[PDB]
Amino acid sequence: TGFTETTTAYSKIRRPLVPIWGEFIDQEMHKECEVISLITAYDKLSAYVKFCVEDTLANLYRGMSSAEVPDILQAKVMVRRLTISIVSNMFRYVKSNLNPSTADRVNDKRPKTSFIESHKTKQRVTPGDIVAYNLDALDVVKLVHKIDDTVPVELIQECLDCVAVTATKDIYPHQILLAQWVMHKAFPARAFSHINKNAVNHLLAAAQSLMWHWGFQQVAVFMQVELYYRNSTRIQIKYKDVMDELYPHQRQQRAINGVPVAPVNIAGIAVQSAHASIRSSNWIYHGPDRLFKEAEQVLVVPATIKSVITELVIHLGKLNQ
Amino acid sequence: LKRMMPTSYSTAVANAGRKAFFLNMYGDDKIYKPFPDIGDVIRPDGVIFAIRDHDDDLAPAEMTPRALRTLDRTFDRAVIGTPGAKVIDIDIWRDERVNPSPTPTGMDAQLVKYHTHLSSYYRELLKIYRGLLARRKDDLHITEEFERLIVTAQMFLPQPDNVRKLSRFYRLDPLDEWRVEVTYKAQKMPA
Amino acid sequence: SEFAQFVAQNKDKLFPKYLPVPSKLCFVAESTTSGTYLDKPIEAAIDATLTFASIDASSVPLSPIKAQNRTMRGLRLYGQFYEIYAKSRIAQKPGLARRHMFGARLNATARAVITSISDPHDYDELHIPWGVGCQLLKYHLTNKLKAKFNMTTREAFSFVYENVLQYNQIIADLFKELIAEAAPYKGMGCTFHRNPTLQRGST
Amino acid sequence: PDPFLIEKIRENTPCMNPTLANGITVEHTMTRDPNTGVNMTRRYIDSLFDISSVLFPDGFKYEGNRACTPLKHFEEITREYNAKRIANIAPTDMYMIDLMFSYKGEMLYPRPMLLPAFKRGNMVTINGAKYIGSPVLTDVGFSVLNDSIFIPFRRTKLTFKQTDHHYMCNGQRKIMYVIWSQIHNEMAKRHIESCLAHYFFCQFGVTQTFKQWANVDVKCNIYSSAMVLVIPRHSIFATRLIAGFWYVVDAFPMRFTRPEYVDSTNLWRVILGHMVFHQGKVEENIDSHLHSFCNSLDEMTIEELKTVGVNVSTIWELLYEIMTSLAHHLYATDIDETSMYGKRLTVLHYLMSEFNYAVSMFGYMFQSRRDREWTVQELNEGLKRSFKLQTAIKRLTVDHGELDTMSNPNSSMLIKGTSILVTQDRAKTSRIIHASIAEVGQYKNQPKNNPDGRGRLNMYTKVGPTGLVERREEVREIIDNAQLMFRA
Amino acid sequence: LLEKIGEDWSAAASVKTQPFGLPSKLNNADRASTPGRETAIRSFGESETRSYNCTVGPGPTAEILDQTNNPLAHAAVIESWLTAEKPSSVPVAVDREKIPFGGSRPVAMFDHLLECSGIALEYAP
Amino acid sequence: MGLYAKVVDHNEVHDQFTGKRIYANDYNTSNSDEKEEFDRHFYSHFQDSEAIESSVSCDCRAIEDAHKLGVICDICNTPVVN
DNA sequence: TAGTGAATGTATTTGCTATATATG
DNA sequence: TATTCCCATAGCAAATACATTCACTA
Ligand SMILES: [Zn+2]
Repeated sequence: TGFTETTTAYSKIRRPLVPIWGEFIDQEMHKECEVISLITAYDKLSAYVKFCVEDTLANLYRGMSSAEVPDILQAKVMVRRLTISIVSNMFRYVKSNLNPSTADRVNDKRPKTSFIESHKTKQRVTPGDIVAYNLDALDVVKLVHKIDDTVPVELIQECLDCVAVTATKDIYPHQILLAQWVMHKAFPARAFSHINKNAVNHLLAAAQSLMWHWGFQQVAVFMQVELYYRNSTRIQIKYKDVMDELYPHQRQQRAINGVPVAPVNIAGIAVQSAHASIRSSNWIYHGPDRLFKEAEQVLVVPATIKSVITELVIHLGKLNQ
Repeated sequence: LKRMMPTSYSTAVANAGRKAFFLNMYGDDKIYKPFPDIGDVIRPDGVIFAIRDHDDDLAPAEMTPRALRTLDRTFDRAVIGTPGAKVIDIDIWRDERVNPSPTPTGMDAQLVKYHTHLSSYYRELLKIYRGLLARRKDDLHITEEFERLIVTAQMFLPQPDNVRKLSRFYRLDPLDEWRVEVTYKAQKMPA
Repeated sequence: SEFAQFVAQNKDKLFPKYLPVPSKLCFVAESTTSGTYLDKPIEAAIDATLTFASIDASSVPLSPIKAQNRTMRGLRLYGQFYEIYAKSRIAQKPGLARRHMFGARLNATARAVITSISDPHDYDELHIPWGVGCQLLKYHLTNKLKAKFNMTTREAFSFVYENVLQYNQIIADLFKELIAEAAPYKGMGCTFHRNPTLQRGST
Repeated sequence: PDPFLIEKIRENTPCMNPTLANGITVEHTMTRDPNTGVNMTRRYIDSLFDISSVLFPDGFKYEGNRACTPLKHFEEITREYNAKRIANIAPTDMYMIDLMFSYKGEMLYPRPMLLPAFKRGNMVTINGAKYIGSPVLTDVGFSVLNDSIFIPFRRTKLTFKQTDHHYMCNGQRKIMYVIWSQIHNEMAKRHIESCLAHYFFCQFGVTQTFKQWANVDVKCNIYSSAMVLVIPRHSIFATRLIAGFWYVVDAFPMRFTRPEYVDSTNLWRVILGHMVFHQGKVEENIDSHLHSFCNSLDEMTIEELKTVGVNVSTIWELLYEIMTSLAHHLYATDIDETSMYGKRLTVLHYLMSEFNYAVSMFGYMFQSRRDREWTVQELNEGLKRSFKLQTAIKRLTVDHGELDTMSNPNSSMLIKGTSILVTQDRAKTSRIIHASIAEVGQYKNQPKNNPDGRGRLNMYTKVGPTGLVERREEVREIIDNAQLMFRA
Repeated sequence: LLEKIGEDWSAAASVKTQPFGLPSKLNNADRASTPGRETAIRSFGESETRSYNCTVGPGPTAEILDQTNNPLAHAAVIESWLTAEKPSSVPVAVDREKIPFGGSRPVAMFDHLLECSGIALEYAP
Repeated sequence: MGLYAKVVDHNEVHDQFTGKRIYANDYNTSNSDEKEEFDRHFYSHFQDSEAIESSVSCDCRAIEDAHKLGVICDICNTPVVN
């Protein structure tokens, strides 16, 4: 019922300045105030609008101060109503504009429970359990022998000697991912985001010793390092059969043009995530000196670390059957 | 006191899907069985089922066959009932218009088995009414109980592809892909 | 006389140049499937803060008279908020003062029905049920399990929660060891409360 | 036990009334007519629109209600909004009906509506929770509490009180009671209270008021203030009329400058409006108010008063009998407040209150816009604005005192099921002894809410077809003898 | 037999808190997450603190409240139990030199609101 | 010797405050970009009825790792606190 | 050199705004 | 833990599905 000519702002309606105002409007909120700012009856209208508004929470939550509401409503009335009894029309327009999905409501909360206890959003982890796991992570030798009891004490001791030096450095995602994988048989993985830094540094040394014992020196060198200064989640043909046996639960894929797609191995997804993190930056070695020599190794990345990481995951899969 | 034993009936509800998946609480190295069947009993520690959050980067740790059998009290969520109670009924609601389903493969054999039988039960109910409506055009009178039952069947069965899917709710609570309800009975010894 | 003395002594701290907006924790907005819920007494605080913001956000710069008039309206809104908040949220039966400053929901507590010890006994001893003992003494048992049986924290927590609803001989032995280790006291100290609390004896 | 013993025990034991034991809410809401197959609740909806048809513009009709198929029932509750179809799978006991309206022979859009269904034992499931629906023991016709006659209509509720005013007759000061009631609500939104004689003067002329009802030829026995009214030397009703007239006149003497203007009609209306509320608006406003007042006596309320023995056909006849026959209830009541014999077990009047509210407001909209041409689009928007999908059931679990949560640890249906009785005072959220409690209630069953035994229903009570409590003759003498000793 | 067989017993050593840092109430979703109800019990009301302040004394009474109102103090209690040789015979649970009084959340909220209004409660000199 | 009431000096509180100071005067709510930032500092918003699965965080919830406690966020310029 | 899958760009669909006397 | 409903319609933004290309692997 409206008209677009540029007067697009009047297209949903049911005088001399109408074209100029429409063009200015077309060229972020409450733009009527600015167009009114370009340019008694004015005071009478302002008083009437203030009376209409005189007789909320939703306006305040949307950012409309109670002082600014009459001015905005007056600008809307002047632009969208006067340009097209007048008193009754203005009254109805103001009343409609004052109170315009269910999720857009702004309700009043009604608060034996106290007013503070009325807000019922919980944390997910018991505070006492976090304190318990902080102490647990300090028992490195006990934890390592809970996973593989054949690890010599000297190897664990050498790894733990570097904790003090690397305690001043910040920990990076690739370090935590590998520690979570290896240590999960004795230490929960999700606790890594809750334990303090000193607890994490001990676990990083613990996992490094286990990888050293198993024969994965090429990847164990990156557990205790410092930051110096194509992304395909597919599994190589060599290991695809083994990984599907050890991690049978895979992620389903969206069908393309009705054609079904084979599931993607979730364990392969995590391998690529760790592989991408390692090569995202250069690292400075801080770990045991003897381990650095056994890896044929500031710290250069071997061209086949993804294969080594895949074999490490294969070892863990066999160990946790 | 052995002659003054009451019996209690209660229901446990679990939701899985986009946020969490079921754990292997009643199965073995070769079978995935999240919850006991009809006629089974609740295992001695009292856990009926438990769910673990979705996280792909922790798959080599949290998704090993051993980790799926071990319940973590601090970080998982479980529903606990009376140990030794006998499961007598199961009801499952599924949201089939998900592409792709967030459930990992091999974790829904038990869920599908009960849902398939339940769908057949509701499908036959809707078929019976439609046959009656065809024969008795404008002469078909049904009780208020039967009318609400047919409404439930349509809420359960999948919608035709031509129309928008249903967003199922339980009293302002949105359903996930799977909703499981387990009913069990326990006999109490007064002491 | 009192009001004159108050002003004459505190006149140096009654006209500040800055005012602090209350903490983020005071104003809590909860958005749900049926809208966003807010606390009504907070309204004046929101209005007062927005009023000062609108002074520099006006399209036409405000004249000095209009600047003062809007400033006073904002200040009058702050005064309304603090009085109403103290009257409605700090000072009432489920208020901040009477529910959290002079009361609390404590950790390491239990609640159950009571029965009698009619056999020969000491008048100041208590017997707690198995389920209460396992959950109340969770960290006491975890300490013993780690040391005696070389359990990890995850295993100890799993062991305790597993045996809440069933009898376990190992747990029973640890319970006696905990009680016997409270020497020279007869057992573990506790307080028993009966409501309503009027006389010495209800606690 | 010996099988012969049980037969002799059974032979010697009276049986309860199956209507009360099986649940009376079910019998009053879901019972279907054998001829037509439509239940009591739907018939109640039809009766509501019959009494409201007098406010309908010409050409507008109510065509009845129809049962919806489950397919439409499913489609209506899963209607798409904002590209989303919300389905609530929590179990409920609801069924859907359509309300049919026509305008000048053209059928309008049907309005779907949900209604609750009850099962054996007064059981109903609403949004996944189980409830019990109990009857309410209510007075028939009218209720008296304290110098007040409460009369409930389908669209209004009126209370009649008393005041005393002084008038001078033949030079002798006299005191008479003036009956008043508040019938307009902006009067509450606001000293003189609205007198019934003032309403009579607003409707009829003062001379007409006296001659038509009191058969008194009032002129201009001499009655004066404390202007003359003259009556032949050869009633109480006339005395009340005189007292009300002087009660109105004394506090508004400027209006009556000339005596003849007393016999007018517009002046009384102006005074009434100034009591309630500019003269121009006031005169027009009441002319509509008196129009709605003259049509406030619905047919259903007439039948209720007929049982008590009032026999009123127009609202003016009711006011006459309040001033003549029911006046003594204001100061000397002869009805025992603590009795339980002349009462009725009512279900629908409290169950369908929210729907009844919608029907009344729909009729009032037509009254407020009389003498107007109606378009089909306007009528469709009006119907949609009032009769919505969940109009009737939107507050069943909020403030209905006859619906309560169910908690029954055993299989018995009587103990806390069909034996719950709700007093009229607690219908929407004690008293001294009476021998009727032993017959209607359970005087030893004393819950905390009703320690006097009136909160439970005797399962052997005799109840009529419409829910009226009847008397049992085989225990009449023993009940009567105890009542004498209670008050002695 | 009568109902209420006492199956709704509660016992908890550590409970989950709010964003504010105080023990929270239990909803139906968390009711069955544990074999028994792990809810903090309001064992110290205003009336009890009136009685304790007179018999036991204001000193020890403040210690009991602070061990919960201050979440860091509660963390110290758990560590004392776990590291103790005899968990049931700990001399002192909270070392008040390392964690001094003044960390209670309800009191800090009280002081903050009054400070914004422009006043503070202080000891009389 | 009992408790009495004092009067605080607000500008002294302002002077002794530590950290970057945000003034509500420098915010135009009409600009939808500035309204979001204003609501970031004023309200403590909860997007649903779900439990908070985090122990420490910065102001803008960019860091939820307990081992980074004390490190200042680069997006909200807020230290990571418990 | 042949087969395959990730990165990229582009056309299509759909959800999202923005305006439109009256019942103790 | 919160519900008892949401006027119709044209343009836009972002999400989504499909085709194309280049680099890695066999
Ligand atoms: Zn941040």
